[PDB]
Amino acid sequence: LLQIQPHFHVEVIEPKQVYLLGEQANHALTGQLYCQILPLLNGQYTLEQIVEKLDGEVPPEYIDYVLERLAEKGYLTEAAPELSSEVAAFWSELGIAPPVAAEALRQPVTLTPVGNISEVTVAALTTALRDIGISVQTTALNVVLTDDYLQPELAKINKQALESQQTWLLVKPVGSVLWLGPVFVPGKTGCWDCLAHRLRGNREVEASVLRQKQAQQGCLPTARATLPSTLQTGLQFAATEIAKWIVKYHVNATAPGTVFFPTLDGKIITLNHSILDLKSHILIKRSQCPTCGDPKILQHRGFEPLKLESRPKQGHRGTTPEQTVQKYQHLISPVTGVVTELVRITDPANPLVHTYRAGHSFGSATSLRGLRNTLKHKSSGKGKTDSQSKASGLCEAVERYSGIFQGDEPRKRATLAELGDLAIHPEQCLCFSDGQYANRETLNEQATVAHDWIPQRFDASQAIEWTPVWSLTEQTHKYLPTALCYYHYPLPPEHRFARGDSNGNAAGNTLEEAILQGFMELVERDGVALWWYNRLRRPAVDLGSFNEPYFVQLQQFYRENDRDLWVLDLTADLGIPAFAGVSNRKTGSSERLILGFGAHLDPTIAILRAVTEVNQIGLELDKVPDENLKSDATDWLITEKLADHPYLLPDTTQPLKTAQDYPKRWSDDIYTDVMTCVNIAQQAGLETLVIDQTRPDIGLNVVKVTVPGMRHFWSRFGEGRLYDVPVKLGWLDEPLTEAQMNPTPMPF
Amino acid sequence: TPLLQIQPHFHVEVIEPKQVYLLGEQANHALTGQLYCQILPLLNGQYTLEQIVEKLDGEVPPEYIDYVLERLAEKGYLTEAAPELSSEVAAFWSELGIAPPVAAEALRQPVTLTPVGNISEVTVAALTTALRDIGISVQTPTEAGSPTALNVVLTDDYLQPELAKINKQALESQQTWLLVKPVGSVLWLGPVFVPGKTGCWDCLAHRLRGNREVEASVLRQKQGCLPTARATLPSTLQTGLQFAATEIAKWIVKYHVNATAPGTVFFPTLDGKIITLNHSILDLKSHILIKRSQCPTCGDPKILQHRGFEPLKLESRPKQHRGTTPEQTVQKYQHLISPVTGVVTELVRITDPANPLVHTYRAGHSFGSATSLRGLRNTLKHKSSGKGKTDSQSKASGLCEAVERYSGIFQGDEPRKRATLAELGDLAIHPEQCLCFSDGQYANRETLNEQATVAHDWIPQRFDASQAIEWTPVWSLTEQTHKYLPTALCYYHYPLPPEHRFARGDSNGNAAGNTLEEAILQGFMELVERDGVALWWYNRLRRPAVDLGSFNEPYFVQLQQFYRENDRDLWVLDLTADLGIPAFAGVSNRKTGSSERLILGFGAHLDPTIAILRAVTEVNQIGLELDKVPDENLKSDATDWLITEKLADHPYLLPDTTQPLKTAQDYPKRWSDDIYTDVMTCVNIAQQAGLETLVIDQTRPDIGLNVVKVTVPGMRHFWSRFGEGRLYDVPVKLGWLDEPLTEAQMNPTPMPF
Amino acid sequence: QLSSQLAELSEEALG
Amino acid sequence: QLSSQLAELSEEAL
Ligand SMILES: Nc1ncnc2c1ncn2[C@@H]1O[C@H](COP(=O)(O)OP(=O)(O)O)[C@@H](O)[C@H]1O
Ligand SMILES: Nc1ncnc2c1ncn2[C@@H]1O[C@H](COP(=O)(O)OP(=O)(O)O)[C@@H](O)[C@H]1O
Ligand SMILES: [Mg+2]
Ligand SMILES: [Mg+2]
Ligand SMILES: [Mg+2]
Ligand SMILES: [Mg+2]
Ligand SMILES: [Mg+2]
Ligand SMILES: [Mg+2]
Ligand SMILES: [Zn+2]
Ligand SMILES: [Zn+2]
Repeated sequence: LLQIQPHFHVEVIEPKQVYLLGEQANHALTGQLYCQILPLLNGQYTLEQIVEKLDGEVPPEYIDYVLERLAEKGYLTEAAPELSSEVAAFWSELGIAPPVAAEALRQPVTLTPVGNISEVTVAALTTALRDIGISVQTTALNVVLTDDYLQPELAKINKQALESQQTWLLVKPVGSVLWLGPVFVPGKTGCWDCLAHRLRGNREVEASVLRQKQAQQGCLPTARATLPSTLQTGLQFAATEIAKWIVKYHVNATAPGTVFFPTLDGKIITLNHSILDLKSHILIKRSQCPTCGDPKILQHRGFEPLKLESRPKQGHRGTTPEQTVQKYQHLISPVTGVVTELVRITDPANPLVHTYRAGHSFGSATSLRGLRNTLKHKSSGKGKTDSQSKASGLCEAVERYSGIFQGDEPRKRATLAELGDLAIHPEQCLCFSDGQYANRETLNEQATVAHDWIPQRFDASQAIEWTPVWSLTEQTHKYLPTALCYYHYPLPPEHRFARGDSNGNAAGNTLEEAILQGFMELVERDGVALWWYNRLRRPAVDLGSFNEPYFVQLQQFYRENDRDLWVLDLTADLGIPAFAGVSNRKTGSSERLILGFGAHLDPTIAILRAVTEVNQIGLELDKVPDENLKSDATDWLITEKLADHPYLLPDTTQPLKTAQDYPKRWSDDIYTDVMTCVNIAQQAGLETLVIDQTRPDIGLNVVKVTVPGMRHFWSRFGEGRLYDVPVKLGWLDEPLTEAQMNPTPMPF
Repeated sequence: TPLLQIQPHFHVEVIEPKQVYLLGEQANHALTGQLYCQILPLLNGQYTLEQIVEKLDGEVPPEYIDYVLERLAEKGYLTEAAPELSSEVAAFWSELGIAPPVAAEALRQPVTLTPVGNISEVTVAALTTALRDIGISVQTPTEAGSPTALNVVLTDDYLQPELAKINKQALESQQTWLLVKPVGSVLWLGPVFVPGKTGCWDCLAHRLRGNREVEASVLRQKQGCLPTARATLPSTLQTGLQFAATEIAKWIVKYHVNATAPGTVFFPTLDGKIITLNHSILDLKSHILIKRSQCPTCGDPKILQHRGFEPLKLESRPKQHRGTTPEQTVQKYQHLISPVTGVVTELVRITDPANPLVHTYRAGHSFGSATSLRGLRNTLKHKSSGKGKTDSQSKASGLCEAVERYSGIFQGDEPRKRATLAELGDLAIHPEQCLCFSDGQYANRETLNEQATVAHDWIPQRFDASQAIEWTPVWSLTEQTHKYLPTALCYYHYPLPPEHRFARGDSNGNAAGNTLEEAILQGFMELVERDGVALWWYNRLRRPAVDLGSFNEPYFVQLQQFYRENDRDLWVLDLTADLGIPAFAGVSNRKTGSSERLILGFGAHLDPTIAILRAVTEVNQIGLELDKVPDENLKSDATDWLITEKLADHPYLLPDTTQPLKTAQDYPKRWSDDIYTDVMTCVNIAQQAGLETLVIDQTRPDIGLNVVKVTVPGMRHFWSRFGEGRLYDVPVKLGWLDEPLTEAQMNPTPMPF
Repeated sequence: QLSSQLAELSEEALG
Repeated sequence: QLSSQLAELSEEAL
């Protein structure tokens, strides 16, 4: 018996039209014949028992032509006496014929509770499945019910799924947030461990609580908030997705392709019952997954040479910030992602100030103190425009993640002796003075600033892990200790010789884009170090001399917001443009001295980076009262004054720096720019080293550039450039002593 | 003897020396203190204060215990336990910040269920069961029954005519009620209607009717609502009813805590919100219901009537052009994007984000009254669109055009007065002063309309001045008083009798803006744009090109190169006429290919840089995405023009090398930093040319975004309207022609775009 | 030779 | 002046 698609409502509008009105699509048929024949295409008539009721009005030959034309256009379908009128309309609406669906749902399923899921809950899901024509065997699909996605029993299920090639679905229907999915398809989707790697990083407080717990000698039960309605909502919701998967699976095993409606394969759906929000989270299959992939990928890549190539430019990056955001948006997810969120912190009405918050990163905390020290350090976006600030925030968040030690990084155990000339002593990079090391504990105990932490002396007699790094200058591999190359590398309590920092770390759309930025960050910090700790008087910059209105407009904005803004030149022996933005509050309780830095071959971009960093740090803080200030730079912001720090304001003894004071040395190619920088460094006696931190499951390129000898802008007073460069440039006639270096640490 | 407990949604983890962690699914907390580690394990719900004091009679004394609990209580960690609630249910409510004994009391409030349309009685019974399982009791409603905290209405469609009656009783009875549609492939959930606070069902219906143009057109043709709820699994039904049960519970609890203590509850509920859960695909959308101030049912439908006859408050709007950023504009009006409760269907970028030179959006179109399948597809086309030098600008452009087009539509509450041309006398403006159709055009209108290739060249019937008609007050900025135009000219789709259809409301001069003066300025510039195009196009004038390398704008040059790289040439023509306000035409042809795809775009502004920018981004908007479509699959108006017409057929499209290139200095600077000063500059420039400038404020209070139609009688549309006036006269006044053209010598090719 | 009744038959998706 | 264990009491959202 013949019928038009059961999900269509039929309304005849007589002379030439009949409309097919659906909930998600509407169609229109034109022709008087349609008006005559369609009313009898409701399922209540045969090709036989039709002609008997309209012959003498429409020939059998005309009917066939119409009942053929509706076929190869897709309006005709068969019935299935097995399905209700309602169910059949559901599958036809997805573009699946009723009888096939009935055949698909015939396929059985298995349910497996894990964790604390009761059998009454299992029985409820069974009932939900019955009701839609799906039986449970006591398979094509295994359904696992959990109270938490990090339940250790899932690791075993996952390994068995992989060896058995069993496709399975995860669901958490208890708690105030429903988790639904993914459907794992071995050799196609990621595995549970691909997911678990993300979850473990995104559960920082839970992770540290467990550490704190174990130290006192897999997950904790937080799924406590459940209504019988939210439970039923999740089970019933899952039954629908189970049916959709089975039906899609049944048809594609036959006509692969051809069925395109979305399923939970490679996706996790979260439905927050408390606040009412539904989000879709994409699971990335990690090629370096130790369970379903090859964990040796980063090891192998690290010991092979670095291959750079031409990168034409199209503000000297090779792609738009809109595009970078677009292809890496999927990383934004507290569940499957690496970036917790990406929020515009500043007022959209303001066209000059754009700062984003990109919140979440993780570590290693074993105490409440360190746990709130983590969680406090947020990734932030910086920009002249909203789009650039967005990309900045997103990419920094992925930058910080990629630098975190996972345990698969390229490494080999050795002493400094048995590596010889290839190995770089950590002291060449850290540059702490002998006096600082000697008075470690006393000095560290006296804090105003945590990042000034003095590590234990490196003990060359100890075997350590060394990471291979590519030298762009000498075109061969060198070695840094792994502890310097990545964040949160675990060291023995009695050989804590380093804490991996972020200086020279950078993300980019390509490797050479990232390397260029990383290098410039090093010149920036080195420039600040020379200026800050020698307390040099520097010339200001005439911001009107650059063909960039933004600078002086921003100055005017600061002016209207109780502030002065000025920029100092920090350009040193490498000759690369580098600057410090400085601003003080004119009224209020405190001066709130704030600083921002930038360096770039293009001085306009360098200044722009500096001034937008001032926006990033200081302006949101002017919002919050002195008493409410919990920022790391609190004491500085409240108590310190411009009068007691003359090296902050411009030297009126020197002329204003202008655009013409900065020679152009950038090209049309980012690769060339990188090779220009490395040679500049080489002429200054410095070696440029790169470690590629790019993670395959992330994609966005991340590196750490290291130039041993170049100074960090933290309080590190070992011999070297900090003392010598200012004299080489004539800024000082004789070097300062260690005891003459700025006793006030750079607080940002 | 009440039981004390740390709120049960927290898992308590004591880390023995000085720490205890409160781990929750949606928030985590840490308490520091010897005493906390000591006392917390006794706050699990099994203990009264009395019991804890003796349980700890060893070390901690009573007054210390008291101080600890006060602190926990004041910071919101401690609460009374509700014996009648399971730990899991109490946890759900404590996580929403509700004390479990308060939640338990709120849940005792009875509710009523009411089916409408074809909702079954077992469906009603299932929801009843769902509610009962979470502690909520159900009663049956009656026509004059005592009030309840919530009436839940289950429908198969949100435009079921019976909802109008329910809505009327609810407003008079001050009854709060909920709508839900648990049948069909898309669950609709909400809103909760609160009479006096939220919008009414009529507020919603007014949006729904509009966003269902297929349904509406079928209904018009047929001569209410129709179904479409066929597709239902028993799992999707139950998903919808259980979901509804949760939101019902959350509403009644919220309502209980705000009866006393207003504003102490934060968590979202379905008040003024609709949730759609598409079951077939997977997607969840929240749709904001705006309470319409001019609602015929719950509001004052005579606002716009009153406002029309009030004078126009214009004031200084400093530019920081336009008064705000496009990102602010978008944010403030994002909520208007919704195919259910909104006025714009969608807002999507169509162009490649990797391209930093081209930014076009399509904003989903609204509706017209169409009585035919012909009418549908036409009023289903003409999507609103955005264009920009940047992504944010194009986004704002698309959104604001969509709201602009909606705000111009005749709803039936617009300022009107029934009168003849005579009774109003000189305040009245004859419609022919605006239309400017020729006498010949009117006489032969029926044949000409039948032979016309282009729809917008429709010649209306003549205006019978003897007929009483509806005139709409318009503000004259030149004379600072009210004039009158026929309502049929001031708004879209104003219905006229078939024997007296003397006008169709057009879009010329219509504009939106963050302020009135912003919208007026843009509207005015649109008028000079079309006038300029009309002069050039229909006189087929040869115009000089523009040296785009003389404006200090790198974008023009970059775009030309981008065109060169994508099989096109791009140039600009000067259309600046007697008003001296710079106006331009961007023109571009394909090199190679089957057809030349002649495309063009226009723009006018006080700032010639912006004018060229408008023109050239419009050619981007119209053409670039059309190029990749082959001639066969080309749709839309102008297809004939695109495939057939060549540059050799229209030499007035390319610049005449007889004249020098227009440079930046050829355009005197006449714009300020005040938008208001700029419009008063425009009103006076027009007045100098002997032209009056009128304004009709089309701003709808439920929309917010200002929308106007600016009308300057005499200025030409770029449509084929060949009545006497500027079309013939301006070119000779400027020395562009030695003699006027006759009507018969006007360009026989209608301007395609 | 096709009957006009059969020829005027068109089908389209409004959306 | 407040006793140490009373004074050390603190709470915070993480
Ligand atoms: N448009 C972009 N494309 C790719 N990466 C970017 C982009 N903008 C910024 N980043 C990256 O994001 C991080 C933050 O950038 P930025 O805020 O400019 O510098 P920093 O935070 O070092 O002062 C850097 O690693 C940078 O390389
Ligand atoms: N940034 C903005 N803020 C408010 N309204 C805008 C903005 N940009 C464009 N619009 C409005 O959106 C509509 C479309 O703008 P645009 O595409 O620039 O002009 P047109 O479509 O008339 O050529 C116009 O009514 C305009 O006033
Ligand atoms: Mg940063
Ligand atoms: Mg950085
Ligand atoms: Mg920085
Ligand atoms: Mg437009
Ligand atoms: Mg317009
Ligand atoms: Mg336009
Ligand atoms: Zn895996
Ligand atoms: Zn209303």
